[PDB]
Amino acid sequence: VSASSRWLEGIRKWYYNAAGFNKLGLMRDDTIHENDDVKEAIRRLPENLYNDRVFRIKRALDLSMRQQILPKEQWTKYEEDKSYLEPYLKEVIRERKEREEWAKK
Amino acid sequence: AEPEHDHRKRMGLKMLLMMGLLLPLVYAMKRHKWSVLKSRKLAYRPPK
Amino acid sequence: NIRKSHPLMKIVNNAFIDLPAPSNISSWWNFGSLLGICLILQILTGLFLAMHYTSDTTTAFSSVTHICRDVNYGWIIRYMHANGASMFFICLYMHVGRGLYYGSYTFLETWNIGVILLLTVMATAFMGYVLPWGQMSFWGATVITNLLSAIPYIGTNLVEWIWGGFSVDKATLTRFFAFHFILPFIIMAIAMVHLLFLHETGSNNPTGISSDVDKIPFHPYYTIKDILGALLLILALMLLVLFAPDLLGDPDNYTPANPLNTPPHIKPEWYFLFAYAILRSIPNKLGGVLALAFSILILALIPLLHTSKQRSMMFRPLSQCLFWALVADLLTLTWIGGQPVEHPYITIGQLASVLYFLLILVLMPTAGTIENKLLKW
Amino acid sequence: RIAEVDARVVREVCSKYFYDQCPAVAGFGPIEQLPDYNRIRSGMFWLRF
Amino acid sequence: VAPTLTARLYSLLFRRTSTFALTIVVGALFFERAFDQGADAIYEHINEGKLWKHIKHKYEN
Amino acid sequence: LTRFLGPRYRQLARNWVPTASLWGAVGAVGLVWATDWRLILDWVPYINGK
Amino acid sequence: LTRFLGPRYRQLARNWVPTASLWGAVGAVGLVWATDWRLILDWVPYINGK
Ligand SMILES: CCCCCCCCCCCCCCCC(=O)OC[C@H](COP(=O)(O)OCCN)OC(=O)CCCCCCCCCCCCCCC
Ligand SMILES: CCCCCCCCCCCCCCCCCC(=O)OC[C@H](COP(=O)(O)OCCN)OC(=O)CCCCCCCCCCCCC
Ligand SMILES: CCCCCCCCCCCCCC(=O)OC[C@H](COP(=O)(O)OCC[N+](C)(C)C)OC(=O)CCCCCCCCCCCCC
Ligand code: HEM
Ligand code: HEM
Ligand SMILES: CCCCCC(=O)OC[C@H](COP(=O)([O-])OCCN)OC(=O)CCCCC
Ligand SMILES: CCCCCC(=O)OC[C@H](COP(=O)([O-])OCCN)OC(=O)CCCCC
Ligand SMILES: CCCCCC(=O)OC[C@H](COP(=O)([O-])OCCN)OC(=O)CCCCC
Ligand SMILES: CSC1=N[C@@](C)(c2ccccc2)C(=O)N1Nc1ccccc1
Ligand SMILES: [Cl-]
Repeated sequence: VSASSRWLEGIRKWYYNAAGFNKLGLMRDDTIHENDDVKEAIRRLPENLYNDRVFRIKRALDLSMRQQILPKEQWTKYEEDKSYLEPYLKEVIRERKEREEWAKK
Repeated sequence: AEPEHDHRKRMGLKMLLMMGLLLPLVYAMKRHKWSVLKSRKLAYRPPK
Repeated sequence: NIRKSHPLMKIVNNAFIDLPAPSNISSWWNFGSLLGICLILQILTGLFLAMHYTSDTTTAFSSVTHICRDVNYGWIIRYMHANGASMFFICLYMHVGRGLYYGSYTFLETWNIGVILLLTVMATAFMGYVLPWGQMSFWGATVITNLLSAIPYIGTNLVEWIWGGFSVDKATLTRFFAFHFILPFIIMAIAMVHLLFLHETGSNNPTGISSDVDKIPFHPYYTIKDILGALLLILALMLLVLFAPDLLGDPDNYTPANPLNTPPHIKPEWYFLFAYAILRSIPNKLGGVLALAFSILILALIPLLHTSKQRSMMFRPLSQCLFWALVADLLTLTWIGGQPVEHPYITIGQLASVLYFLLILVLMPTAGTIENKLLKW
Repeated sequence: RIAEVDARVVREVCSKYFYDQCPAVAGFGPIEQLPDYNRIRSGMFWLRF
Repeated sequence: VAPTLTARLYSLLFRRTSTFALTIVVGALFFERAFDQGADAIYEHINEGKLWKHIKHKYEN
Repeated sequence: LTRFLGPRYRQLARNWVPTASLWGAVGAVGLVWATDWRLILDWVPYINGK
Repeated sequence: LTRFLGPRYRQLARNWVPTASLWGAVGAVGLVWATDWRLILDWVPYINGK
């Protein structure tokens, strides 16, 4: 909407490229630490996203073993990073918080 | 104070020479076995 | 197939052969087995020293001399045992640093007993360094045991009860030798429980992401890498044994213990200097002791301070910098600990001492919260 | 050509083609438990022999 | 098309594990003599006339 | 007890005989080399010395 | 973290309170008895002696 919230994105694009998981062809949600909430969200993914997530992670563990990265052409662009897991994950948390609010009635 | 001085250096020489042999040979055995993995190629072929 | 059904070889199989392991664990994962090797070396060199060592003040100094001069190849056994202990502490500190950088502490059970494995090794090497009964052995033993006198009410009773007298003397050297003999076997037992809890989950890896999609068998891939690593461990040890045996040892320990005067400046072995610095950074008795205990027991509450939605620091630049400021800060405290309580080393020792606890307790927890918000989650 | 074959013949012929030779492997399906190629390759000889 | 030395070593020594192990133990035996022989020869050529092996001839009687 | 004496078991014996006699050469040579048994090592030409 | 503050959790606290204060009496009395803590054991009448 403005120029101030636009360099805010510029420093988030900066941190994104510095974090460097896009150099392994990975997306932000591929790097989330699996807890009980996350393991449930992954369980709920449709077959296409689950299989894609499996291969991207497998491709990255392969690269990490060789201490290599993908060509710059194949890095995950900050603009094209689909937060595919947070919708499922946010509903998992929402359900858990409901149980927790009932548990103290 | 150190009567073992001369003998330890003679051993030290033998230790360096054996290491100069064994380190690259053991390194070569590691690379030999691991080469199956280091040159493996992956492909993803999902149904469409 | 008998390898999978014999009740004895079953447990070996599921731990060293067919155990699934990640395909991408780096050299920082080699230090687990090097700790085991270090332990085995300290058992064997230790055992063969105990066949010629005597445990009483009159001839304790002389029996070690007797080994380095008269028994066949005992001088090499003795420096292996002395430098093996220092290699043990190198591997310990890499092992822990690996766990912090890559987030392996989330294995609570494995991690929390790992802390116990750290304390017992320190207690071992402490009671090992007393046995030759040199000057550093005696007064280093005096400073440490008096830490318990700081406990209110029951302090002095525990010290004199540990001592078996009114100061470290014949009665302490005998029991310390008994403790130094038996503790490395307790360590091996707890190291087995270390692995038992570990195998419950398997190894972490440089990325912090589950490696279930891409595992390889431990054999032949990590059996050979652990061999190669061990061969570099022998190299490190033998360079110290055969070309620089007294580099880490202090000269003062080559004069028999004298209970009447101290050296003008005492310094622990390198692997305890960072913690000695924290102790001296406080002009209070009980304060210095508590700051020393929390210096190591801080590890037990690292898992409670994890704020990042990611596990490893591989994708967290802001945590990387704070991690290396801790290594430098710890390297600073090591330097102060080796220097006399004098200006400006005193004030430096206090600033580096706050920076230690400030990083772990404040800067690194909040640094993970920032980078979560930079990544919009 | 068959009656010539005895036990000595199969041992000589089999060792010529099987013993300590690099195999080709092909897998399809739920093959997570398919042994790694180095393990397969080590199954092509016996340390007792 | 005579097989190189590495191929003739495999066919004769290495294919069988037993012969592969026999030549390791024999290889150790002959390697030990020539290694300690040659190694000691270097250690003293560096330190020529510095230790007792060299000045033993002065104080014979 | 006497399951293992018949045509096939004497064939297995004669198949593994060349191998076991070689592992006896590994052990025997390995015992000489490890213990520095001088009674044997004098007739072999090159190692004679020291 | 704050899952455990609400109507039901304060009821559980008040249910197990009488028990925990008794296990503190076991431990405290057990600590006095094992270590022979004389500062406490003087006011209790009968054990006074030796
Ligand atoms: C009951 C048995 C218990 C044994 C327990 C052992 C504990 C493990 C310690 C490992 C120390 C490494 C070698 C130091 C000795 C020395 O330096 O060797 C000195 C001798 C020279 O000696 P010399 O010239 O005096 O005589 C000469 C008479 N001919 O040659 C060497 O340089 C050999 C060392 C080469 C480099 C080391 C490579 C390590 C390989 C792994 C082997 C480990 C086997 C473990 C077996 C249990
Ligand atoms: C409590 C005891 C105090 C005693 C004082 C001891 C004195 C300290 C002396 C300092 C020696 C330092 C050793 C050299 C380290 C070099 C590391 C480096 O070269 O690479 C950085 C590496 C980054 O690599 P990534 O894993 O992110 O991804 C790789 C993509 N190709 O990232 C990593 O590799 C980092 C892994 C962890 C390193 C371990 C070192 C820390 C040692 C003490 C930690 C104690 C904390 C309580
Ligand atoms: C009473 C006195 C008795 C004395 C007896 C003396 C006997 C000496 C040993 C001889 C035994 C040889 C057996 C043998 O080589 O097989 C073991 C494996 C097989 O190697 P590999 O190349 O996999 O397969 C060979 C297949 N073949 C035979 C058909 C060509 O070979 C290897 O893979 C071994 C290579 C690695 C060795 C290092 C292991 C030691 C532990 C780590 C050391 C450093 C830190 C402690
Ligand atoms: C005598 C002491 C110890 C021994 C023998 C030992 C051995 C091992 C071994 C063999 C592994 C698995 C292989 C590896 O990751 O290298 C391991 C993993 C681990 N250890 Fe230790 N260790 C010891 C002390 C410690 C200490 C002091 C800590 C932490 C304060 C610790 C925490 C851990 C953790 C968290 C792991 C899991 C690492 C991972 O899989 O990513 N251990 N240890
Ligand atoms: C993790 C295990 C061990 C560590 C870190 C360790 C460490 C040490 C250290 C640092 C010393 C001082 C050496 C010196 O200043 O000269 C020492 C001495 C000694 N250790 Fe150990 N030790 C271990 C296990 C053992 C075991 C299992 C035994 C016996 C069964 C043993 C027997 C001795 C003896 C007799 C001495 C006195 C001789 C000497 O000073 O060299 N050690 N130990
Ligand atoms: C005294 C001799 C002991 C022999 C040990 C042995 O050979 O173990 C198996 C492997 C090689 O055999 P393989 O894995 O090819 O399997 C062959 C299947 N036919 O070797 C190693 O890599 C193990 C390392 C042991 C270190 C302690
Ligand atoms: C079972 C452990 C064997 C321990 C033997 C020992 O310590 O070494 C002594 C002899 C030395 O050979 P020799 O020619 O001097 O002969 C000296 C004669 N006394 O070596 C031998 O003779 C090896 C014999 C092995 C048989 C099992
Ligand atoms: C944790 C191990 C405790 C070891 C205490 C000990 O050895 O006994 C000493 C005193 C004796 O009581 P006191 O009235 O003589 O008093 C003497 C005062 N110095 O007993 C106590 O005071 C018990 C205190 C326990 C607190 C944890
Ligand atoms: C018992 S003398 C001693 N034991 C060591 C090896 C040790 C102490 C504590 C924990 C583990 C190992 C050490 O550094 N010192 N020296 C020393 C010098 C001054 C003050 C304290 C110790
Ligand atoms: Cl001494």
